[PDB]
Amino acid sequence: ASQVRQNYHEDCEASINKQINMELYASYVYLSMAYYFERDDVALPGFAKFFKESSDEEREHAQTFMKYQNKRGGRIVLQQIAAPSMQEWGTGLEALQAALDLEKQVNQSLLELHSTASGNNDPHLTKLLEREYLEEQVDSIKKIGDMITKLKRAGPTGLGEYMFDKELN
Amino acid sequence: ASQVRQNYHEDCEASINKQINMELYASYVYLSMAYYFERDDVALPGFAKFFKESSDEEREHAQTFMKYQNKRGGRIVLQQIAAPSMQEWGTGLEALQAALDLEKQVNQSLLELHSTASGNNDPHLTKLLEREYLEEQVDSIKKIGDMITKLKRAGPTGLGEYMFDKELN
Amino acid sequence: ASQVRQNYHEDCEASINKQINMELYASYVYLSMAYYFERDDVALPGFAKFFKESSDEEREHAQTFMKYQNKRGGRIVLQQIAAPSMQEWGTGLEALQAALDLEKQVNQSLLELHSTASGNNDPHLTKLLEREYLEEQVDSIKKIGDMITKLKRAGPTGLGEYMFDKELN
Amino acid sequence: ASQVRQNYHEDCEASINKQINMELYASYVYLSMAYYFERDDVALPGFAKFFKESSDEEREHAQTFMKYQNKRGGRIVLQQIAAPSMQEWGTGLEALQAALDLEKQVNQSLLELHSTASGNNDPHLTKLLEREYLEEQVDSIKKIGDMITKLKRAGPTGLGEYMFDKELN
Ligand SMILES: [Fe+3]
Ligand SMILES: [Fe+3]
Ligand SMILES: [Fe+3]
Ligand SMILES: [Fe+3]
Repeated sequence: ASQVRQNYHEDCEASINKQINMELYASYVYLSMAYYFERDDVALPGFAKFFKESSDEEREHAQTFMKYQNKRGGRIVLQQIAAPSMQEWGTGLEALQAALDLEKQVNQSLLELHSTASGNNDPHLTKLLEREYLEEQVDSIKKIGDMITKLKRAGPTGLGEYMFDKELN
Repeated sequence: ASQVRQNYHEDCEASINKQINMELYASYVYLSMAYYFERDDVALPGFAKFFKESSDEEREHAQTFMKYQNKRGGRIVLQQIAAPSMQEWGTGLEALQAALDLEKQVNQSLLELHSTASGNNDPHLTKLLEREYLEEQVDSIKKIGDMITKLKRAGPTGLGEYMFDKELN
Repeated sequence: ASQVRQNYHEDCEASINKQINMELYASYVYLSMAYYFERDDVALPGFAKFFKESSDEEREHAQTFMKYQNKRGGRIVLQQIAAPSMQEWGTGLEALQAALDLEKQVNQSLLELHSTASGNNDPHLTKLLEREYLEEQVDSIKKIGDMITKLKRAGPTGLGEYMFDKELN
Repeated sequence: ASQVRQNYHEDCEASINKQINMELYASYVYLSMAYYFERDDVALPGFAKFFKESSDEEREHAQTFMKYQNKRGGRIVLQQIAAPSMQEWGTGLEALQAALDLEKQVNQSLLELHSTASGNNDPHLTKLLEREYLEEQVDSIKKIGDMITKLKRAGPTGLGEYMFDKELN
């Protein structure tokens, strides 16, 4: 075992590896969305910028978990990163609806990992999740839900989607 | 009585205590509205900000009356602040209509207070009302009237509401 | 349910509405004290400034709970804010003893809310309480206890009260 | 009549000349106190500075009434300024009690002048009194009442008087 390992359960080590892959998959989804919105027949640069930033942050989130794995003396095991569920994301509202679902899928995973850490009496790990993940996840879900409501108000299609796009830019 | 009290009628003292409560009530109503417009299914950030600011101003007007009561040798007697009439305020137009009616209700009470002070020959209090309250009240009522007209022109629902809310940001 | 709600128990939602009202009530108690100490026959501006700041802090804490209700998809329910039963606060020491009792009362309710959140496996809400509420509450209680001891040493009536008040300003 | 006189009643003109003399008399009373508190066997420099400033303020108020007489086309009639009957002012508290009595005496006369102006339908003169005289007068009376209460708390003789004086400097 690692010279640094102390009070680090192998179930928590395994779940951290699962989370690393999930964060990376989410980064891939938002990368796909970002360049979809730069197609010459889509051309929503506000949405595109929103999802590039989203993609960048998910990748930083994955790296924080990799760095965390090493800090506790666990071993990073990287798996294939699945292809995004879609190539083409449709309207702005549909991409936001997919992003809301993905964020809540990641949040449930984060909450399950917290329950695993709690049951294994790992307060260093529960503190990591509460500090660096569960807070941003809740604010992220709130922000996308707000944006869906505003987009439905503005449009959601036609002139409204055009005017809404200018606010994410 | 007070070592300071001079030409201060007990009817004026009591009406000041009523006005303190009314200002605090108005502040509470506007706080309710402000966080209503931050609901994920409402998401009107300009309306939210407008009513937050209105709430703060009302609490400041209440505090000016409390300071005033002490200046004149009267005794502040605080009363229960009633729950806001609504928990949910509907559209941005419906909230503005509620606000206009509230602003005209407060204005009527302030004018009755001015009548009471004038009838008790208290020019220090009539001056207070004219400088610190009556002016802002008329400006506030004209502003909300302007807003109701603009929002009816833009919308008042859908894209016009989305666009008008940007102007309160 | 709210499009954003996830892992948010109805008991925690109800408890947060309860807590908003108690922070607003505390705000009102400190507002009462603040202007009591500006009476011409009391004239303790340091105490007045201390309790004014306490009033603002409690109102900010109430609003953070309202923001929190909205973040999680709960619905804010605002209720009447009762007036303090005894607004004749007495000496600075008696007001400080009342403040300490109130701070501990709020602290007990916050711990009960922590226990409800914990029992419902809500680490997002326990994180909020530890960071935004329980830390300040222990610091507040310690600060007021210090003040009570310092004022009993100085005074707590006459010249000692006069001098202690000046170190509060 | 004066080429500028318009809507200026002779009773208001006479009352303003009366008021100039009373502000000048008040100035003289505070000048007496100011140098009384610089006696080597009194030695209260904070009180001395307070009453010196009060003396200057009263003289400025007298001169604003003289300017006002000229603005309206009335004719300034200056009369003898009586000396204070008792220039042995006693403790700081006794001087403060004398100041409060004087401030209220001046306030009553100003309200009588407001009533004369109002009865003669002179809104220019009621505007002058509310803005330039009645506001400062209530603020002065409140400030002195506060001071009396603070000095009674601190002292009002011995070390408390010594310390209160230093907070006045
Ligand atoms: Fe994440
Ligand atoms: Fe107001
Ligand atoms: Fe609090
Ligand atoms: Fe004067």
